[PDB]
Amino acid sequence: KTYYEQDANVGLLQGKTVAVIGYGSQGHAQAQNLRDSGVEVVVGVRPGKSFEVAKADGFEVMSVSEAVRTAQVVQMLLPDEQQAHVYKAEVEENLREGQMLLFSHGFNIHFGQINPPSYVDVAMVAPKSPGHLVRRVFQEPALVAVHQDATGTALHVALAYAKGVGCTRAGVIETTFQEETETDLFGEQAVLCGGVTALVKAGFETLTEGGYRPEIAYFECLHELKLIVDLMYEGGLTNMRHSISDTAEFGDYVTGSRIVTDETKKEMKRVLTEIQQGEFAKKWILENQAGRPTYNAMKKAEQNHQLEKVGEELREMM
Amino acid sequence: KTYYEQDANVGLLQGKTVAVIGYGSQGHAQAQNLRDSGVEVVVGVRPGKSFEVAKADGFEVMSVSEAVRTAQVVQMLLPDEQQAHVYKAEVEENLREGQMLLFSHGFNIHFGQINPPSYVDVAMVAPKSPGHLVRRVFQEPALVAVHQDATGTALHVALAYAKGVGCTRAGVIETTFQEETETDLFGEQAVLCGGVTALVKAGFETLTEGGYRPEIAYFECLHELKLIVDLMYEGGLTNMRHSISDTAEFGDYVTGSRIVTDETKKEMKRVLTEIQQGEFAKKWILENQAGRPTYNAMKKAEQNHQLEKVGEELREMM
Ligand SMILES: NC(=O)c1ccc[n+]([C@@H]2O[C@H](COP(=O)([O-])OP(=O)(O)OC[C@H]3O[C@@H](n4cnc5c(N)ncnc54)[C@H](OP(=O)(O)O)[C@@H]3O)[C@@H](O)[C@H]2O)c1
Ligand SMILES: NC(=O)c1ccc[n+]([C@@H]2O[C@H](COP(=O)([O-])OP(=O)(O)OC[C@H]3O[C@@H](n4cnc5c(N)ncnc54)[C@H](OP(=O)(O)O)[C@@H]3O)[C@@H](O)[C@H]2O)c1
Repeated sequence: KTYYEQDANVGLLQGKTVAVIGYGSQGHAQAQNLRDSGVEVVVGVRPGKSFEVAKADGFEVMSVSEAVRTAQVVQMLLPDEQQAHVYKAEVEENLREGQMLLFSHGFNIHFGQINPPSYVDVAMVAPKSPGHLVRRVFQEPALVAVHQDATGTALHVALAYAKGVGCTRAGVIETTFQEETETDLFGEQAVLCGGVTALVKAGFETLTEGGYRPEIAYFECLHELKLIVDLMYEGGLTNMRHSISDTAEFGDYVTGSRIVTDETKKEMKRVLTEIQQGEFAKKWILENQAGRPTYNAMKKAEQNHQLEKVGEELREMM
Repeated sequence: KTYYEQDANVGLLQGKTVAVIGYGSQGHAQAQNLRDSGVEVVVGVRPGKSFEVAKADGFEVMSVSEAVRTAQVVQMLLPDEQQAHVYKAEVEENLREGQMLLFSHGFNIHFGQINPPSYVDVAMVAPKSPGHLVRRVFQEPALVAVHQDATGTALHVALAYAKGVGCTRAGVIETTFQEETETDLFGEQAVLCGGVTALVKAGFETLTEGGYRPEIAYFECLHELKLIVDLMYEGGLTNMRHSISDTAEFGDYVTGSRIVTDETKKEMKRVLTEIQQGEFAKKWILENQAGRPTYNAMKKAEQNHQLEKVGEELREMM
């Protein structure tokens, strides 16, 4: 079930103020994506670089408290790990009846970090592409989930935000908060971000440990990957399989099963299971409560890897 | 050591005919990339779709025999597995003194499938991006290796082909036939093509087996990957790490090491070792001698996967 442009009409927002809370990777694009489509947008963000960048973007930047007080659609675009602190201290006491409490990721609702009152709609519009892309695509996809419907229009108000940001153009698939949260987390951990970077690093290190030039390993392990995945996007694995040599495609077939075994699949099911049982959520929540001793260290190590170091010069010249 | 535009001058090709043998993924782009840069190109290909597509591209399409006879630079752009059959039956007897025998992949020279005579230069220009990209980039990278220098200019004649195709613009890194062959094969088997498709499929199947909607699994496992890798290209892992949520980056750190273990690294070293010992080459060579009973079956299975099936509708609408 996919809602499209004919399923939505932003007219439900004519005269309705959308408070974009936060102004970062998603906050800046969606606020400017609503901007063109005649959506009256007010940005609620703490003072800082987001505050003045949204100001120079021509918006009405105010505090999170004042933004909730003067809006009917509160769109939560702070970091997932900051949303509960800001909510109870600045949003909750200012929520009124019929307001929409919107998210673009279901983490804080699904794992009980934000417990909204009963007189607001709780819905989600989760775009699949990062901000900058949502911005420029509109200037010329997403999931929708309705957690709590108090007005009877939360689905159609959320599709007016989908239409306002312009996701009904490409198309919006309906899901739930649980299903979006669980699969969004699993994808970036097991495949998109955790698996691929670990796979790129392992290949790179096998070549450098094999005596091969580090700059050569950078090309065939990381740099050629963009060209490999672009073809996958346009037409799946089949298209990418056809642009590459039969020598490459045959290597794919006989080597993929060696790299990703039945044991890798069993570990992915454990990753998924820990997501479903809130165990990852707990890990990330307590991680932030502890002052990120683990996130900061591992972030610095990943940036000190030779793949990232040798990657500097290589990208400069060309 | 990187040769650049100032290191090459196509003038060594003024009045020199470059015979592009084959007209496919690489043949069409390089022949048209040389075309604009005043390079006199003659295409030598068997009759068929490549023969008439090169004809409608305005070239002088002739047989492989006649192309070698009337050219001074023979560029071998047939499939790696067809080059030895075509060579001995159509190239070898027509090679003369001072001709350049060029490749864009070192497989057939490094694994002793083509044994060139002593009176020709043997060199390589291996572009890192597939054809279509080489074409349009020139209209507005590569490795260079010199296997046999008989004229004393094979390196500078090959950089005139690099300049003629336009790789000296971005830049060309010098390698050997062995090093290009070994790492090109290892990259596509362990990382780019074999590892990633196996990793995408394993994630997708974990979600579908987990009860999740197949269309939802397509987005977070395959479709979002292009947007993930694009960021990696522009600025390494660091850049991609920053566009994604801290919730995503923290998942990366704690999950990558679970998916790609010390055991995955040991298996990659076995993949590499089998490449270095000619064992993969033998496998692929005998595979083709047998009538591809293994390549065809596995190709059909990969195209019948649900990820590719569900991928159809999803890409259509948007
Ligand atoms: N591409 C994605 O990463 C992606 C995909 C879909 C949906 N989402 C979801 O969208 C939401 C945010 O995504 P994001 O990646 O856009 O977050 P972001 O890029 O980190 O933007 C962060 C914003 O939060 C503000 N902020 C941080 N702490 C604050 C506080 N204590 N009080 C007030 N404002 C504060 C920052 O202002 P300063 O500049 O002052 O810190 C900045 O404007 C998350 O729920 C995320 O899961 C993101
Ligand atoms: N992106 C890459 O795949 C890539 C990367 C760098 C370098 N290379 C290297 O470049 C070379 C070819 O790459 P490719 O991927 O361009 O090959 P390709 O796309 O398969 O092009 C195949 C060409 O070979 C011709 N051909 C096949 N069998 C023939 C025969 N028996 N006699 C004459 N012509 C024949 C085809 O003509 P029909 O249409 O008549 O079959 C077609 O023109 C290989 O050495 C490859 O490793 C490729």
